[PDB]
Formats: sequence, structure tokens, C-alpha cells
Amino acid sequence: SVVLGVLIFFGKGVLSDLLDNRKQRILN
Amino acid sequence: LGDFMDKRDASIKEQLSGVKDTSSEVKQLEEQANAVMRAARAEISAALNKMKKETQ
Repeated sequence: SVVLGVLIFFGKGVLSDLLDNRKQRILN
Repeated sequence: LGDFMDKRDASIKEQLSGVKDTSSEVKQLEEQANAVMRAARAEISAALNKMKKETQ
């Protein structure tokens, strides 16, 4: 429920953080 | 968008490829720089010496 609230928060954090590192690798 | 990403990945590959190809050109160019310098030094020492040798 809000399990999914806090979970979508931290999980899209890890997900878009990894993809942020991916595009950051494309830059760096 | 994945094909756009495919373009992006090939682009980063080609960018680092351009880095290293400029590096390969620089490696030969500095190899050439040292070749002209040191080979020039050797032939010059040899030339004034052989001048000195036969004239002596």
C-alpha cells in the first residue's frame, strides 16, 4: 500500500540511480 | 528509444575510438619526432666525425 509508496520511492531511486550511472557513463 | 540508445552507445564507443586514434597518430608522430631528433644527432655526430677522420 504505502509500502508501495516508500517502496516505489526507494526502488525507483535504485533503478533510476543505476540508469543515471548508465547515462553518466555515456557522458564520462 | 532503444535504437536511440544504440546510437548513443556506438557514439561513446566511437568517441573513445577517436581519442585512441588521435593517440595512435600521436604515438607515431612522437615516434617520428624522436626519430628525426636522435637519428639527426647520430648522423650529425657521425658526419662531422668522418669529416674529421678523413681530413685528419
